[PDB]
Amino acid sequence: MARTGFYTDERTFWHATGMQALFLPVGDWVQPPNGTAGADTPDSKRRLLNLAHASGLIRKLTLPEAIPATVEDVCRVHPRDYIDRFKATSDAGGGDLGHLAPFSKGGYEIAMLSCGLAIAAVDDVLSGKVDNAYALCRPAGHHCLADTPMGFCLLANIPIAIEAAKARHGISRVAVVDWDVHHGNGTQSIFYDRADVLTISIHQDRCFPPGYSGAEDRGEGAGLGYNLNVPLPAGAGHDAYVQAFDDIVVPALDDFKPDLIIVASGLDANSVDPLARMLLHSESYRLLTQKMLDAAARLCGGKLVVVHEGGYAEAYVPFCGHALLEALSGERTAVVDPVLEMAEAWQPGPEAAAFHRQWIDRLVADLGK
Amino acid sequence: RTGFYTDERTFWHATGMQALFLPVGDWVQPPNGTAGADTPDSKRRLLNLAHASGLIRKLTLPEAIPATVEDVCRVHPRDYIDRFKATSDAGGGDLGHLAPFSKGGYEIAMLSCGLAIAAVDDVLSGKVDNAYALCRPAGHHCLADTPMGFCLLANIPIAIEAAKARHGISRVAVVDWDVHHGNGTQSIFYDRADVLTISIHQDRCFPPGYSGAEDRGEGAGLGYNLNVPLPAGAGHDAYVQAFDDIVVPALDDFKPDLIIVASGLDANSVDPLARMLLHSESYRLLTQKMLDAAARLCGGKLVVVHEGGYAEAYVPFCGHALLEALSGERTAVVDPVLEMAEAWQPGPEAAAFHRQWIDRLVADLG
Amino acid sequence: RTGFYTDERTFWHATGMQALFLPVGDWVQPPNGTAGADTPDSKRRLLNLAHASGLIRKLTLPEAIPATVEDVCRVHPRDYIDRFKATSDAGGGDLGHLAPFSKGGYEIAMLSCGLAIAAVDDVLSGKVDNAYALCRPAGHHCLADTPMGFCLLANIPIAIEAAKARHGISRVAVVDWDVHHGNGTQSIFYDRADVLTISIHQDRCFPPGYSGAEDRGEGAGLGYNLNVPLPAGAGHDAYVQAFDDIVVPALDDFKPDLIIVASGLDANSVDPLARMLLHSESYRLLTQKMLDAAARLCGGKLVVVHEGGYAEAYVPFCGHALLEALSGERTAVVDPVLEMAEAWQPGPEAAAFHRQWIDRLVADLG
Amino acid sequence: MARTGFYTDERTFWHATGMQALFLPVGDWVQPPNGTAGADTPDSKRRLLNLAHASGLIRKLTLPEAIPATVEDVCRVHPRDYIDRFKATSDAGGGDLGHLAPFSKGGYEIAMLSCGLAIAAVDDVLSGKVDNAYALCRPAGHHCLADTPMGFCLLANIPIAIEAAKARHGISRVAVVDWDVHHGNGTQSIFYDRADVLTISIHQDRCFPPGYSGAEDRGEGAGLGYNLNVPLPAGAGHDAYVQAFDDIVVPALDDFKPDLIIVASGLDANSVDPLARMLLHSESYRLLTQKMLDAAARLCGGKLVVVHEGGYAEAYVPFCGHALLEALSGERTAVVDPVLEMAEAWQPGPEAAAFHRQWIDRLVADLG
Ligand SMILES: CCCCCCCC(=O)O
Ligand SMILES: CCCCCCCC(=O)O
Ligand SMILES: CCCCCCCC(=O)O
Ligand SMILES: CCCCCCCC(=O)O
Ligand SMILES: [K+]
Ligand SMILES: [K+]
Ligand SMILES: [K+]
Ligand SMILES: [K+]
Ligand SMILES: [K+]
Ligand SMILES: [K+]
Ligand SMILES: [K+]
Ligand SMILES: [K+]
Ligand SMILES: [K+]
Ligand SMILES: [K+]
Ligand SMILES: [Zn+2]
Ligand SMILES: [Zn+2]
Ligand SMILES: [Zn+2]
Ligand SMILES: [Zn+2]
Repeated sequence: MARTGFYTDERTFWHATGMQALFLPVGDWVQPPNGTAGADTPDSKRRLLNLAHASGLIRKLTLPEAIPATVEDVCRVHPRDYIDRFKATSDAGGGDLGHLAPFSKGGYEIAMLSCGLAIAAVDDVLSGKVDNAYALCRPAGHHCLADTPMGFCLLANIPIAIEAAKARHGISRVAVVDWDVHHGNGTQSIFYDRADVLTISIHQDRCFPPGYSGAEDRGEGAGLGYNLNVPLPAGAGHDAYVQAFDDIVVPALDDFKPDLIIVASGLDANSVDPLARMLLHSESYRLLTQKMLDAAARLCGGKLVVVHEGGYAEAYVPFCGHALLEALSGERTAVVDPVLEMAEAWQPGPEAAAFHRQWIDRLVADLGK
Repeated sequence: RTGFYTDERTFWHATGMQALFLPVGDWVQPPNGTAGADTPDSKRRLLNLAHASGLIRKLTLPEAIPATVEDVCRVHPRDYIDRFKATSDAGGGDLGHLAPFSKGGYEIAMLSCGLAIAAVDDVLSGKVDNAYALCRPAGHHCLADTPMGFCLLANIPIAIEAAKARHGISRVAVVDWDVHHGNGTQSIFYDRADVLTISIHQDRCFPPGYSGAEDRGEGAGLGYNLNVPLPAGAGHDAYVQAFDDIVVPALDDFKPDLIIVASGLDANSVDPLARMLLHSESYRLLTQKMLDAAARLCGGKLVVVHEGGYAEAYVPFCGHALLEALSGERTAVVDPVLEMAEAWQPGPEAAAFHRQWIDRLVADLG
Repeated sequence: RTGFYTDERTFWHATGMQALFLPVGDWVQPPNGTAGADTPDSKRRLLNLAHASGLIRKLTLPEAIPATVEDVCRVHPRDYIDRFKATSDAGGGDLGHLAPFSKGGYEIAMLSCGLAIAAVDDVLSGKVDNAYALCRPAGHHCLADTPMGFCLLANIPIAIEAAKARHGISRVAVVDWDVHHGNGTQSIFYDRADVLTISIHQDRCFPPGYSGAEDRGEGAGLGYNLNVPLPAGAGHDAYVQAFDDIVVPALDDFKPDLIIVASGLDANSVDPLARMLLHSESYRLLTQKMLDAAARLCGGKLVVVHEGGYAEAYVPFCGHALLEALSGERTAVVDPVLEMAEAWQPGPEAAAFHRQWIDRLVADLG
Repeated sequence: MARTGFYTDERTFWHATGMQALFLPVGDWVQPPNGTAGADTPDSKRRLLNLAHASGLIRKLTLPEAIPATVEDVCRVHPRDYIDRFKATSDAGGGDLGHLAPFSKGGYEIAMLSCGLAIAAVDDVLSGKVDNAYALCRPAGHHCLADTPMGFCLLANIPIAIEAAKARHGISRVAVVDWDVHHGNGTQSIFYDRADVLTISIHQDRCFPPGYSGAEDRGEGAGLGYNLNVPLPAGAGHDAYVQAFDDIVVPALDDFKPDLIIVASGLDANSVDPLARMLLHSESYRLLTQKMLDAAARLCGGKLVVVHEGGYAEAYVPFCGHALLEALSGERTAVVDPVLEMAEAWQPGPEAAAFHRQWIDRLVADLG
C-alpha cells in the first residue's frame, strides 16, 4: 500500500486568534463569546486528529516528527522585515500584522512549526520516505501574501514548502489544487508570473477575499496560463464540484504534467460550515481525494501531498477529513458519517443542478474549451 | 408602541450534550465548548444587544404568562402533552425527530408558548401596535402529535387558536421566513381556509429533501398554503423579489385581519444550519414590507415570533435591525459584517438564475 | 424597597485569552471553554437566577448612570484615567498587576463604577432603603494609580467621594467580605478617620502573602483600618464569630452614617480562587448582621457592592440569598448544594482552632 | 525514575457526564452552562497529556496500545448484574446508576477502556516491560463500590487491576496510596476485610463522601490494621502533606512490605481546584512522587504504578501532573509552573502550620 505520512504537532493546537465572536473582534457592538473564542478554533482542527485516533486510522499511518521551518526556509518567500516584525510582535504578546490574521504570544514559533509540517510532507514525498502525505497545518497558509498575512494565515506554508523543495530536490513542475472554499490569493500572488508552479483555486464566488471571482486572472508574463481560478456559485455542492474537477481541474493537471501535486485542503466547503455557503459532505472529499490520487499516479508517480488549510465546523470537519484520510491511505475504518444521508437530501435539485452545469460549462468555454 | 415578550427561563431550555445538532456517542466526540445548536446564547445575544443599544428601553416588556393546558390542547392531543410533562419531570428526552429537552423543559416550553399567545392577544386588543415574541424553544416544525426540529410546542398555531377563542378573529396569515420549511404550521392548518400559511425556505433543507411548491392545501384549505422554496446560496435580492412577486401579493389577495411572521434568523450569511446569504439590512427591509402590508391590510396588527437562528455572532445584528424597523426606532448600532456580507452577494449570473427561479414559481401558481 | 443597579454592558467586559487567570503563551494552553476567571457568566448568572425566581420583579432597577471622569478623578490621577482610555481604544491591555481588559473596557469600567456611585446616592437621598450594585469589573484591589486583581477603578472609594461631595456624609464604614484583602480601599483611606475600612480575607491569598492585622491606619487614620485575616479552610461558624466578635463591635464603636459592604462571593465552598467554606446561607446571615447594624447605627442605610466570585454554578445561590435578606423577600429558590456544603464544614478540632485564631485577633486589638 | 509506560487512549476523553453546571444537574433552579458542561470535563484530563506532548516529555515515555478490561476482569470486583445494567443503560443513551456517577451513550465502552489502562499498567510493571507506569484513567475509579458507582467513578479501576494481577501473577501484597483529595471509599470497601491489600487514603476531612473522616476505620476481620485513613483539615497545604507522608504513609508502607505500590493520584488537592479546599502545588506532587519512588525502590524493586483519578482545575492540573511525570520518568523538561511562586506565598503561615502539625501528631498517636 501507499504508506501515508501524517504530519502533526500538538503545539499547532495552541495557536489562539484571541477574543473574537467567530471572526469578529470584541469591542463596540460585538459581545464577547461565553464559549470557545474565535472561528479558527483549536478544536476545529484537533477533532479531525481525535477521530483518526478513535477509528484506529492513525495507527495505519506513519507520523514523523517534523522540524520547524527555519528563517532561511521562510525567507525564500517572505521578506526578512516581515519575519522580524512577526517575531517581535509575537514575543511582545501577539497582534495582527495583516488583514484578519490575529495571533497570541508565541504565535511566531507555532507558525514556524506549522510551516515545518508542510515542508516535511513535501520533502519526504519527494525523497520517497512515504508515498503520500497529509500535513495538519495550523495556522493555515493559502491567504498569506509575501509581506502581508491575511485570513488566518501567518506564513505561506505551501509556497515555502515548494521553494524548499526546489532548493533540495530541483523539482521542475508543481501543481497546487486549492479546494479550500476560499480563494488561494496567497498562492496565486506568489507564483503569478511563474510557469513552474501551476496554481489552481476552486472557491465560492466572491467569499474571501470578499467580492473576488478571478476566472480571467490567468497569470502574467512567463506565468501567463499557469494560474487557474474556478469560482463556483454559493450553494453549489457535490455534483458541481465533481463536474468542475472532471472538466477543469483534472484536464489542467493533465496539460501541465507536474512532478508533484499538492492539495491545499480546506474543509470549509462542508455543508454546515459557518464561513461559506457550499454543500459538500464526507463522500465528496473521499471522491475528490481519489481523483487527486489517480491524477498523481498517472502523472507523477503517486507523489501527492495534502496540506490542511481552513475548516470551521467542529462537528462535521472531522468526518470530511477522515474520509479524505481514508482515501489517501487506501484504508477503510468502521467510521460512519451520521450526517451523510441528510447531506445527500440537502443537495441541489434538478433546476439548480442545470444552473451549476451551465456555470461550469461557461468557465470551460471561457478558457478555450 | 412595540411590545417585546421575553422571559429569562426560555434561555434555560437545554437540548443536551450534542456537537452542533449531532447527538453524542458513537463517532461524535462531545463538544469542549457550548453544547448543541439551539444554544441559549444564539437567542440571548439578540436581547443583550437590544439592551446594549438602549433599544429595549423604548419597547414595552410585559411579564410572561405561560400557555395553559387548555391553550395547548386546542392544537395538541392531551396524550402528547401528558407524555411531554412526564418525560420532562423524569429528566428529559426526545419525543420526536431532533426535539431533545432537559428536566423541566415542559414548563419552559409552556412559558415560551405563552409569549406568542400574549404577543398576539395584546396586539389584537390594541395594548400595543405590533409585537415581537422571543420564543425559545421554537415552534414552526412541531406537528399536532409530533415535536420536530427543536420545536416542542406549536407556538404560532396555539396563539392563533387562542386568538380565535378570545377575539373571534377570522383571517390570519403566517409568513414564515425562518430558513427551514414551516411544516408544523402547514400541517396543522392544511385543510383550513381561515389561516393562510406561507413558507419561504431553502429548498430541500429541513425537513430534508422537501420543496413543496405543489402542496397548496387540501379541502377548504386548497389555495391557503403557499411554499416558496429558494435555492441554497440565494441572498438579499432573491428574498426581496420573492416578497415582491409572491409573498406580498398573496397577502393582498387574502386580506388578513392579523399578520404573524415566523421569524427565524437562520437565513443569515454565516449560519451553520443553512446556506443562505441574508444580512441585517435584508431583515430590516423584509420587516418593513410586513409593516407596510399590515398597515395596508389590517390596521398595522403585526406580530413577529422568533423561531430559528444559530450563528451566535451574527443573529444579534439581524434581529436588532428587524426590531428597529418594527419599533420605528433607530439606534447607533453598526453591523460590523454588513460590508462583507454585501460583497458576498450573488453576482450577475447567479442573480439571473434566482430571478428565473422565482419567475417560474410565480408562473406555476397559475 | 431595595434598589438593584446593573447594566447589560458590564457583562461585555472581557479579560482576554487566559486559562483561568493564566495568560496564554509559553506553557499555558488556550482554554477550549470560556476564557478567563472573571467571566461574564460568573456575574450574570446571579442576575439570571433573580429573574428566574421572580425576585428581580420585587426590586427597583434604576437605569445605569456611568461614572464621569470628574467622579473617578476624586480618587485617581487624571493621567491614569487618560492612559486607561487610550489603551482601551487601542484594543486593551493591562496597566497594573493582574488587571487585563479588552477593547472598550474603559467605557465598561466607567459604567460599572457608576453603578456603585448611584446605589450609594439613592440610599443617602432616601429613594430606596438599601441597595445592591452588580459591579463588573470589580473595584476593591484598585490603587489610586495602579489597577490590580481584576479591578480597574476604585468603585467604592469613588462612590464614597461622590457621596461626600453631593451629600457631605461624615462617617462611612466599608465591610469587605470578598475573600481577598481589600488593599485598594485600605490604601486609599489609610490616613483618614472618616472612612473605616474593614477587610475579612483568607490569610495570604491576594495580595499573595499578605495578612495585615497589624496594619491599623496611620496618622489621623490610626485605628480606622481593620484587617481580619482568616486561615484557609475556615467556613460558616468561623465567619460568624469574626463578625460577632470583631466586625460588628467595630461598627458599633465607629458610628457610621452609612454602611457599604464590598461583597465578593468568592469565599463560597467551590470557588477556584480561594480555599474557604461559606455557603449560600452564610451570605444571608452575614447580610442580616449588616442589616441589623445599619438599622441600629445609620437609619438602615446599607449598600452592597459586588466584587469577586468565580464559581459560576454556585455564586448565584450565594448572591440570591443575600438579595433575599437585603430585600426581605421570599422566593421558592432552594440551594441544591446546601446540605453537602453543611456536611463539608470543619469538624470540632478545626473549629476550636478557628475560634482560637479569632480570639487572638480580638486580644491583639487590645 | 525509569523507562516509564504511559497508558492513555483518545476515547477516554470522549466520556461526557452530561449537561451539568459544575457537578450540579441542570434543571429546577440550576441554569445550564454556556461554556464546558460538567466538572469531570474531558479537558481537565486531556490538558495534562497535551502539555506532556508540548514539552517533549511524551517522547521519552513508552505508550502501549490500550487493552480494554474484559467483562471477566471487571467481574472479579463487580457483580455481573451491575455490569449488565450498566451496559444496557449505556446502549439506551446513558444515565446514572449510582450517586453522582452520570454518563452518556457509550459510556460503558469507555469505562471498560479506562479500566483496561490501569489493568495493563499494573500487568506491565509486574511482568517487567517497564519499571513504573502512569495510567491516564478517565472515568476514575476510587469512589466506585462493588455494586454502586459514585463520584464520577463507574468501575473500580484499581481494585480490578489488582485482582487481575492476582489472577495472572499470584502477587501477594499490594499497597494503594490514594492521594486524590477525596476519600477512596471504593477501594477501602472492596478490600476492607483483606490483609493482602493495604489501602491508604489521605483526604480532605468531610469532603467526599460528605461528612466522612474515617481515621478509626482500620479494617475488619483479617483486614484489621490494613486500612489507614488520614483525614486532613480543609486548607492544609504542602507542609501538611509532607508531614502526613513522612509520619504516617511511608511508615505504613515500610511495615506492610508491599510487592507493588499503586498510587491513586487525583490532582484535585491543587491550590485552585473547585472540588476541594487544599493548597498543594506542582512541586508538592513532584516530591510526593519522589517519596513513593523511593519507597518502591526500597520495598519492591521499584515497582510503582500511578493511576489518574480526580482533578478539576483545567488550568493548573497540567502543571501538577507534569511535575509528577517528570519524577516518575526521571526526565527533565523546560516546563516552568507559572503559578508556583504565588502558590508558595499562599501556603499556611506559622499558626495554621502548628495546627496542621498537631492534627497529624494526634493522628499518629491514635495509631496504636
Ligand atoms: C472573512 C471570513 C472568511 C474566512 C477567512 C479565512 C478563509 C480560509 O479558511 O481560507
Ligand atoms: C439541520 C437539521 C435541523 C434543522 C432544524 C430547523 C429548526 C429551525 O427552523 O430553526
Ligand atoms: C491571581 C489570584 C486571584 C485573586 C484575584 C481576584 C481578586 C478578587 O476577586 O477580589
Ligand atoms: C460533589 C463534590 C465532589 C465530587 C466527588 C468526586 C471526587 C473525586 O474526584 O474523587
Ligand atoms: K503560476
Ligand atoms: K480554494
Ligand atoms: K407554527
Ligand atoms: K420558512
Ligand atoms: K391553510
Ligand atoms: K475599594
Ligand atoms: K476582604
Ligand atoms: K481609614
Ligand atoms: K484520598
Ligand atoms: K485492606
Ligand atoms: Zn478557507
Ligand atoms: Zn430554521
Ligand atoms: Zn475576591
Ligand atoms: Zn477526587
